[PDB]
Amino acid sequence: MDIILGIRVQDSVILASSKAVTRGISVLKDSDDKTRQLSPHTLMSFAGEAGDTVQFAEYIQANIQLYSIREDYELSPQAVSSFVRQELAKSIRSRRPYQVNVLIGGYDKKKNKPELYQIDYLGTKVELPYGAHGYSGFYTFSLLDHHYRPDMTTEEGLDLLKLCVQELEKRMPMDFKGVIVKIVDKDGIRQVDDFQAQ
Amino acid sequence: MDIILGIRVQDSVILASSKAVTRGISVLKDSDDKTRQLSPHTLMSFAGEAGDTVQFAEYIQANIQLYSIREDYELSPQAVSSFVRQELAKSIRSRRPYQVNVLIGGYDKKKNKPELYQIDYLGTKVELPYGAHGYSGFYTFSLLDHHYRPDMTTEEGLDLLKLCVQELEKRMPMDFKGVIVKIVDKDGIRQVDDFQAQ
Amino acid sequence: QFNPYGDNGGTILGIAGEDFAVLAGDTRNITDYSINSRYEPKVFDCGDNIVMSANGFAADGDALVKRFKNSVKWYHFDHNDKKLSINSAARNIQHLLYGKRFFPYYVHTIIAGLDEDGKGAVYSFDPVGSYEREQCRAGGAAASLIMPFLDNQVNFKNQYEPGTNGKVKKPLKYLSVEEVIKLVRDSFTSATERHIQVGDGLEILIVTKDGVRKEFYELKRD
Amino acid sequence: SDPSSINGGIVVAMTGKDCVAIACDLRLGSQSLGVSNKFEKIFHYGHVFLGITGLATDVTTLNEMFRYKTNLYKLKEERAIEPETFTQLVSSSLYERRFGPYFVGPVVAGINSKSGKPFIAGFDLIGCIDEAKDFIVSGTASDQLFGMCESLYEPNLEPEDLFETISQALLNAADRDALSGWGAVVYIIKKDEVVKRYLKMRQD
Amino acid sequence: TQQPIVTGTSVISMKYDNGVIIAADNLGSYGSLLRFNGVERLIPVGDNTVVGISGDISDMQHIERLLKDLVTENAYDNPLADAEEALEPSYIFEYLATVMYQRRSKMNPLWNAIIVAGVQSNGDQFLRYVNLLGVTYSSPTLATGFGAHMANPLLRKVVDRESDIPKTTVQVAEEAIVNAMRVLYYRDARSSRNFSLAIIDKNTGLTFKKNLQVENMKWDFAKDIKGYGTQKI
Amino acid sequence: TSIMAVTFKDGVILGADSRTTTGAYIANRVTDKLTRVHDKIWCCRSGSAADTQAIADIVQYHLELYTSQYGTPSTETAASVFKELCYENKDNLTAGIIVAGYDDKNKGEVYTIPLGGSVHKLPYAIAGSGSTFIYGYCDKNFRENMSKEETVDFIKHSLSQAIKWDGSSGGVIRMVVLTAAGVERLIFYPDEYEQL
Amino acid sequence: TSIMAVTFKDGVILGADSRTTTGAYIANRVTDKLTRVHDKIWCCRSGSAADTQAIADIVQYHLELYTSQYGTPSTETAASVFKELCYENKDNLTAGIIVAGYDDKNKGEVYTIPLGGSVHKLPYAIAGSGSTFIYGYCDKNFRENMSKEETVDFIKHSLSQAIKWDGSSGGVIRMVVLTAAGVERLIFYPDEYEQL
Amino acid sequence: TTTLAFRFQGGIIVAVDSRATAGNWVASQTVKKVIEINPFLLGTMAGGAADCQFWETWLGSQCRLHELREKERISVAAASKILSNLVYQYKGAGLSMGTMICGYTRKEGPTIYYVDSDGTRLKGDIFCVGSGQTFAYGVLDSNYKWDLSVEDALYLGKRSILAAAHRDAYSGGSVNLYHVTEDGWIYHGNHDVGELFWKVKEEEGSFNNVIG
Amino acid sequence: TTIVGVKFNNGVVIAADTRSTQGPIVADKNCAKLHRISPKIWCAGAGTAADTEAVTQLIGSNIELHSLYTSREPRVVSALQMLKQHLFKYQGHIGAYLIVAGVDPTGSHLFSIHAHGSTDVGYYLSLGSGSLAAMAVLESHWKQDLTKEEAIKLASDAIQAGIWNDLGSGSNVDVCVMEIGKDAEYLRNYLTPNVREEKQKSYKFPRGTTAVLKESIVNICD
Ligand SMILES: [Mg+2]
Ligand SMILES: [Mg+2]
Ligand SMILES: [Mg+2]
Ligand SMILES: [Mg+2]
Ligand SMILES: [Mg+2]
Ligand SMILES: [Mg+2]
Ligand SMILES: [Mg+2]
Ligand SMILES: [Mg+2]
Repeated sequence: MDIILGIRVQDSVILASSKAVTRGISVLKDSDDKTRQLSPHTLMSFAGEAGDTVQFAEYIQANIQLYSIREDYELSPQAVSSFVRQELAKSIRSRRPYQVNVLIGGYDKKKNKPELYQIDYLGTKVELPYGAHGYSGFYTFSLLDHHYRPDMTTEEGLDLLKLCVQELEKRMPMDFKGVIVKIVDKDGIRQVDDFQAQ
Repeated sequence: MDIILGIRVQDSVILASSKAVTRGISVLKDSDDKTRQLSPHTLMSFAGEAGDTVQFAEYIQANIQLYSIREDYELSPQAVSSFVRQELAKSIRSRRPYQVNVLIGGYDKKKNKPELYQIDYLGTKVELPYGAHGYSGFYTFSLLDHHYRPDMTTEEGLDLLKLCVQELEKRMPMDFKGVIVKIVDKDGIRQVDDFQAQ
Repeated sequence: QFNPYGDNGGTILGIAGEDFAVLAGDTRNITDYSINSRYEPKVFDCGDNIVMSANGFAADGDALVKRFKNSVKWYHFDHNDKKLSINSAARNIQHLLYGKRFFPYYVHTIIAGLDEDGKGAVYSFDPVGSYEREQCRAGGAAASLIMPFLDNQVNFKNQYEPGTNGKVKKPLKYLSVEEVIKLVRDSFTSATERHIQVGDGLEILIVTKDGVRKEFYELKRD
Repeated sequence: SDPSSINGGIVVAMTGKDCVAIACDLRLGSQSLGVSNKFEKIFHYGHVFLGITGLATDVTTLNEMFRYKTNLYKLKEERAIEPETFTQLVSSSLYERRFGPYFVGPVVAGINSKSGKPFIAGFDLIGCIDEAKDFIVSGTASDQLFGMCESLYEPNLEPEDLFETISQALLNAADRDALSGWGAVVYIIKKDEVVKRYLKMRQD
Repeated sequence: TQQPIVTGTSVISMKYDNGVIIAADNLGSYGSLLRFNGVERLIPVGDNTVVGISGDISDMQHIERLLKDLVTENAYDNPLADAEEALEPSYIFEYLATVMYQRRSKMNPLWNAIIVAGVQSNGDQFLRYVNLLGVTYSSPTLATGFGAHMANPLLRKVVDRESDIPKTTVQVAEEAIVNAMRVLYYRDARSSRNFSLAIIDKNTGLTFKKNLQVENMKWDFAKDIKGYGTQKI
Repeated sequence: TSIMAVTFKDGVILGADSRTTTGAYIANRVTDKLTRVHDKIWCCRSGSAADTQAIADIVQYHLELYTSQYGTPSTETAASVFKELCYENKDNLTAGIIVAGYDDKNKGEVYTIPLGGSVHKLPYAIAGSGSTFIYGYCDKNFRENMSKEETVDFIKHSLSQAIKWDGSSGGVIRMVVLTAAGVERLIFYPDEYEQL
Repeated sequence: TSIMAVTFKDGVILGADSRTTTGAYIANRVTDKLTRVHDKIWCCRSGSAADTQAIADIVQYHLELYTSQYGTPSTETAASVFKELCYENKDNLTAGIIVAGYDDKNKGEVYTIPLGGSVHKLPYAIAGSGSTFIYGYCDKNFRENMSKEETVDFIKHSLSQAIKWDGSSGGVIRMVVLTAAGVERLIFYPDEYEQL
Repeated sequence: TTTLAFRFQGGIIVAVDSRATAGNWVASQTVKKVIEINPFLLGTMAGGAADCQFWETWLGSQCRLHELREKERISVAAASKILSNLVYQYKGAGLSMGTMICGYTRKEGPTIYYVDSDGTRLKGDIFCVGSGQTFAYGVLDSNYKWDLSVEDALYLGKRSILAAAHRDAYSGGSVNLYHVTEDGWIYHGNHDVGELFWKVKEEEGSFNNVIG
Repeated sequence: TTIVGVKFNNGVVIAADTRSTQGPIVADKNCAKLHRISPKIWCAGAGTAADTEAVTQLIGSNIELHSLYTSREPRVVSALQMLKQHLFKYQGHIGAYLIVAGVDPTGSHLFSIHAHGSTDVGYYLSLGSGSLAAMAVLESHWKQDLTKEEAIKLASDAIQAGIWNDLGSGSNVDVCVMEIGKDAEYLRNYLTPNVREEKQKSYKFPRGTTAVLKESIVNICD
């Protein structure tokens, strides 16, 4: 599976997603973005089954974008996420379930705090300081549990991700060709184009 | 599986082997040597099932060493390989077969020529200019077939090897943690400690 | 469990000449080691200067052929008696076959006739619709025996001109209906010798501007 | 999984007027991967040729086994083994392993040095002998070969002609086989002499 | 998607210069138990067709019902019901074939093998087979189940090719069919001694013989057989 | 297969059909299922033709030797041998056998060795596929110490029924009479038993 | 289960044992396997008790309605209903039923609808696991146009046999007589049928 | 089967082999693995022949409908998402296909989308699909430069196939070349691999291990 | 395969077709299925050919020895008993189905052995895929007390039954007559009805047509 990590510092949420797409025996692409901007202050990263992955993401995007238009308002990350959990929780008991896992990081402009949500394909949702899906947790949680602090700056977190990405590249068998990182803060969503070296 | 590559230039036989040992979910070691020196002018690299792999190579080694003593002579690579083929061809129909594949590179002091042999866990033996086992062939053969030339210098071969390794790191899904390269020529067996950058 | 499918053997062969085409097929119909009939045609005239054969599981072959023949009927209806061109016929069949992509017609069908320029034409299909226009194509049990031969005697593969050290390919002269038929017959006798399913009779349908002509020959009965 | 379809390869043998021919392709592969284009499947013990197709390790083994056997035979009998004799040897050698066979398909070809009568024969993986005077085929493209043979073959061909015939047979049949090709070798065997030729063919 | 229960075995038949003959025993077997002895398996349809059916009986009984309705329904608003617009063997066949092919295409087959034997209004003999898969074929002789393996070889000795049909008398054909039926009693464990035969001739019309028995059986030799090898007495 | 052995006043009779099938095909319609293991000890064979033929051949041998060394063997002993073979090799055998014999002190005796390899001594016994159908008929019409004539009929009736109903049975009815006076071979044809 | 229906001079009689088992346990030993689907049309039920009880219930109704609109139903009609249900739903049923009825024009009539849903009219029929054992006894001792007394006995014997051999049958023997004169219920205990 | 499509200066190069097999049996050496959707869009064949041939021909239709509705050339992105979304509707049914939807429009420039029966749609610069992919990738990766000329690029694709046709048993027959430009695509022949291997070997000097 | 054994008034005859098939392919269009166990004891086999040959030769050999050791002509019941005890030993794995016939001091005999080791005796028997077509004929024309000529015809026709009606049989008929007072006569190809017709063309290639890369002389001698 792909790597999906997220860490919410004090003023923002940083998400890192592997850049590799493997189909069978070969690596097709080494520059994939496994994330969609739900609203200008919420982002969602995703990992799972080939097609379900993008399809679900895009469906969620569209629906959040529509709410934004109909109401001239941006749902809170919390809202956006309860919406997603429900959609997933609906699919587990369908004809053919979307096999998708996602991380939702958003800055709640109303509370003025960053938020990270972790939801798996079963509709299990949880709010955390840092999180990941699949095995990514296994390698990094020990590091996160150790160095994480609520009052971390955007820069402190980026380094913790770096240290985490390092462990993954050391102990994980598959080459995920690196990660794309993005930060969600009060001013929006930006892509830290400096995570190949920072 | 692991990578095992060999290419015999005009005056030697270069063998490159992945340095990684994976056990389930984690990479245990990033500096393994998947080869044994059979005689001072014959080297054998190997890849396959966990224990079988070493257990088989060591056995072959001991048996080739004993002959060198009993006879005060060094078997020709050809001889060394036929012996190995026969040992494999025997295990395929045993109680529990050695799931092992090996390449045998040797410099035939008598003929004054380099020699590379490819033999699979089944006892399928074949002699070639370059060869590999597992999936390694699929990515590199196209390159070898294109650039290989019988009159290559040891240096030309090492570059061609490099290129091959590059392709593998580019399109192959698992991280094999690089390779260890050895050259077998008239003066013996030396380890090109410069293949991380050359 | 019930198995909706079966195999009735048989072998067909379509060859397209410069200005004609043939669709030949043996006549034997079998089930396992028994001969169901020594004479049950399998290459039919569908009207519109089009011959077709659906070889494999006879039921499916039957149904398909019926649906197509019928498709021709309606085409004339919904399009003021317009002749169905072989290529149009072809695309149609793709649709017929593919319509059953999840419970396929276990058959390998071929059809032959003349295209709009008056040049011979043969088309062949996947049991699910994949299709292509072809020079010659055998289908069924003995396909594997007849194809290589045709590759050699028709497309002159591997044959080169004497004295050129193998650097000049034999010239691609084009065959006459009479010559093609020899090759067909041979293809079938040879097949009859080495394949148990093939035998009994060979029925050939020859398509030309003058219409559709049938020839029949007997084959060994063991 | 079918050991007889892993390495690929075909062999064919035909008889003519005072001669026999036996050819084989050269590909050695592992499923789809071509691995070597220099794997001859024809061997000889004196004036008897054995072509073997099938699982390559077994092809190798058997070859090794028959040399050994034909060698001792020569020492004890003080003469070279004959086609007919070798044949029974191969058969009995294969049935020996009736319940854990060598996955191969042998073809014998040669001319009895005393009688001069050309001879070829073939077997299935357990010794079932096939003795026909026309031709014998074995390998992944057996069906193909039969087709070609049954059509191209005619009795009493002169060495020069048999050659062409067998080459063509082999060549076109191989072209319809995925696991075969990458080169071909043909032996034209006569009482006194034996000529070996490599054929030019598609390398795909 | 079913599994037959009570079943009927072979139905043999062949065509001769002026018509067709078809025959079938009268057994309904429940596996290995020869349960029902009074089962007619030849179903005459009109004065020119007989449908012989083997396989599952409940399914055959259904095909019966279906055939009757075919007749009834053909009479409707048909002033020529017993003449130019009466059921031809060919119509009946096609109906049947179609049904069979549909039931299989819906995976709920009519577990049967049927032979439609009859003579068309213009004189042509008609003989055609269809089974639970919608497979259909025609030939001078036709037989289902064991009859196919045993009966056809015998019957084909009389009519090997089309040209032989016009050279065959009813006497001959009938004799053949009867002998075949005898063979099957010998070799088929599910056969029965009593059978039914029907001839559809282009002149005499339909003749339907009921309650025939296999006779002229060779069994005397069974006395000179003792042991299975070395036993002398 | 339908087989039975009935003991009567003068001894015992063994009867059986003559049909051996491989599926619904009648491989052999004139099979002899009445096997001599000794002069006056015969057995009826039901099950794998191969398994039983072999077992028989072996008992026949064990008994020949018994004889050479210790004289004529009892039926009880013939049985014990069969049992031994059937029981000890139960895992690899499909055979149900009836052993019937005649002796001067014991008159006639009948033993049935069912699938598990057990042995049961009985007044008469029936076995084979067709036996299912005649348990009723047999348990009804059987009386002890019958005459040869009576016994012959009882066997001829029971078995014609069994042949009627079971398709795995048919052909002719064979019998073997074991009495002091000797051994008699009887054969009844379909033309006779079919209509009774 | 052992059940049979025998037509005689004055009509028909249906009989059955009274044991329903789940494995080797006798769930109910006094079951009643004789079901009334109409005044003079009864049936014998073998197979899944759930499947047959239902089918009966449905036929009974179908017939009650038939009656209301068109008068007393013939037995062949009661059977056509059974068949219809049994055949149309073969996939989901394990029921074997024998229908027996009385009519003034047709006297007694017996129909057996075996597992596949086919129908067969016969002089008498037997079914149930216990049936296998008495095919012989029955095909022998049955005569057409017998008296009520003779028929009762024939039925009482066949079933006692079936009960004897088959473990799945037992209890008491129940019979139901259907004649012009009415409907009679007969019951025979183990202390009587066991020693005949 | 081996099919590649790569993007560059002069446009897009699509090259495919032409072999179809049924087990070890070579059914045809003359299959068209490039489905000509319409004069501007190219689709490749891999997986199920029917599935590709059919659904891409259909794609050809849907695009036409769109160009009538909106009077504007359908974008490759759009062209591919249709196929893609269709394919995703049947996910689980057993469709087998992996293809590149190639096109060169004003708005997008040259574009290649990989779409497969699993519902994957991806935009990339180089893609190879089929049993012979790894072999073509090997050649492509090392000789691929954006600044390539149309002539060289054609060759590169042609060769990459050659590579795969040699080693992979399930690929071969002949190579078909296509250059996609903004004014549409141009076919660059069918080249029989037999004749091509000898020529390339002789000229280039590669495949030295092979005798000839 | 179709093999029959027919006993006559003073001997026994056995015959068989001559087609060997690997799946649906005629491998040997004329193999022999009539084996000699001893001069006057022959058997015909069907099933795994290699097995019928092996079990044949093996027993024949052991039979040749028992004779020499006992200075007595071989006996059929011995061949029987030996085959049956060996086949039985191998629980069915030696797929040999045989009809063993032959004359010896005690008279003529005809038996059949099934691969599991069971034997049967009769005046006429048959085995193989053609088993039923052949038995059909035997069950129609056999009678007690056939002359040597009637039996040959009979056994001959029966094989024809299988040849024409069984895909698993074909080519020719082999017969072997074992008459009591005389020597056994093996009639190879007593009947030859399936001859391939003259091909419609000559595929004799013109010399030099093939492309050669390298030529060389192989050394045979030492
Ligand atoms: Mg048109
Ligand atoms: Mg044939
Ligand atoms: Mg035949
Ligand atoms: Mg083969
Ligand atoms: Mg090839
Ligand atoms: Mg290739
Ligand atoms: Mg019977
Ligand atoms: Mg009880």
